[PDB]
Amino acid sequence: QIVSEMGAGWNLGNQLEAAVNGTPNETAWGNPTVTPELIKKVKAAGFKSIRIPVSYLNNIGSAPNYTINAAWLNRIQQVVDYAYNEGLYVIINIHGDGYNSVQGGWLLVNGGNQTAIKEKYKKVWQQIATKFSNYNDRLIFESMNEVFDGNYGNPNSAYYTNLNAYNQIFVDTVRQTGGNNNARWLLVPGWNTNIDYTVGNYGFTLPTDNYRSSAIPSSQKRIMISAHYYSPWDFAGEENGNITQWGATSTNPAKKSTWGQEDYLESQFKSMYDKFVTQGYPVVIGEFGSIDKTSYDSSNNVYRAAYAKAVTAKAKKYKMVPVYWDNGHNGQHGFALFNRSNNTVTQQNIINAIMQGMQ
Ligand SMILES: OC[C@H]1O[C@@H](O[C@H]2[C@@H](OC[C@H]3O[C@@H](O[C@H]4[C@H](O)[C@@H](O)[C@H](O)O[C@@H]4CO)[C@H](O)[C@@H](O)[C@@H]3O[C@@H]3O[C@H](CO[C@H]4OC[C@@H](O)[C@H](O)[C@H]4O)[C@@H](O[C@@H]4O[C@H](CO)[C@@H](O)[C@H](O)[C@H]4O)[C@H](O)[C@H]3O)OC[C@@H](O)[C@@H]2O)[C@H](O)[C@@H](O)[C@H]1O
Repeated sequence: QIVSEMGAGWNLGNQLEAAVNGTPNETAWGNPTVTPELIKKVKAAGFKSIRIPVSYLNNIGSAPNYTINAAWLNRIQQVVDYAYNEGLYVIINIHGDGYNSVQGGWLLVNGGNQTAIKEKYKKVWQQIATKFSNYNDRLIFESMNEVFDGNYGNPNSAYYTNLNAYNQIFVDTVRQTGGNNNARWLLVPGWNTNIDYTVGNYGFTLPTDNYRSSAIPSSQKRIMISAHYYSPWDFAGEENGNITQWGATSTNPAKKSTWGQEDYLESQFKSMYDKFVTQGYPVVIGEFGSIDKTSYDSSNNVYRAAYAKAVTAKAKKYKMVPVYWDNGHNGQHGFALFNRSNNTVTQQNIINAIMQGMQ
């Protein structure tokens, strides 16, 4: 399967998506410039795929051409090479651009100018796809990252239609730049990469792949579905010491998460299997992880490893690819498993839990 070959994934987080004042800058969010030795270390840890968040933002020139700074494409291509030349699977996306909350963000489903958004998106993907056209199947394009209106409840149907439109433009645009783009795996999310809003009857539609092999048609899918998983937020993302433990081995009610335990995890990943995996769409859990709370509770890393084990093992069970969110921050509320400055492992137990989960 594509899924077994991809094994477990690691995110090169807070690098090529990092941006200040709208301008992408891989050193702007506390990490050093990426070097090939980092990617060699991650591979050595057991990871077989790397996900590479990339932001474009002000590196995109004006209309009507929306030309991407040559030096930026050349940088992205160097970083992708670090992974690709190591025999890994590599995912590149459009990351910061899709966020209302990121300065310079423009790929907004709540935008009034959709015809303008879609034209910029098409032209941007055209250039990225042209740049990467000779790379093989180990290079995956991910259409966008977490795309929504900034609101956490029920998705607006008209807005979901916009998101669906971007997925479709992405697919057809990439296919039309031709081999190896005509054949390569393309990864697409639903609403806010949220499982419930992606599997439920909220508006998600699968993109057609009509421009692929148009003269010798179809019909085997070269599309994957994205979702991210950080539930329960109280344990995995809330930046305070209220909730520091998780799962069946925790027996401390004052500190244990109040939802999203093992039962919930099962039913969530079960729904992605039922809706997509069984239909021939691989599924990539493109981000998962829990923030460092050892500054509040000296037992927290036990539960960070337990959480990562459970998440990885459940994905393995349902034939989806688990990809760890590492933002390089070793510290309070950090996600890092490596020190990128000294190229050393900082969370061996969590890496161990991932590899155990992948068995
Ligand atoms: O214009 C950018 C804009 O971003 C706004 O927030 C949006 C932005 O969040 C960035 C964060 O992403 C997290 O990963 C997420 C991932 O992208 C998603 O795909 C995933 O699904 O969710 C993930 C989890 O949330 C990532 O983990 C965060 O780390 C990142 O936050 C940024 O962190 C950096 C680095 O800070 C840390 O390391 C260095 C330490 O010094 C620091 O104390 C640590 O916390 C921040 O960079 C720092 O910026 C400060 C102040 O500006 C500078 O002084 C300093 O030089 C620099 O290191 C950065 O500010 C912070 O945002 O994208 C995702 C979207 O959800 C968010 O809404 C912010 O609200 C804006 O202020 C602005 O930064």
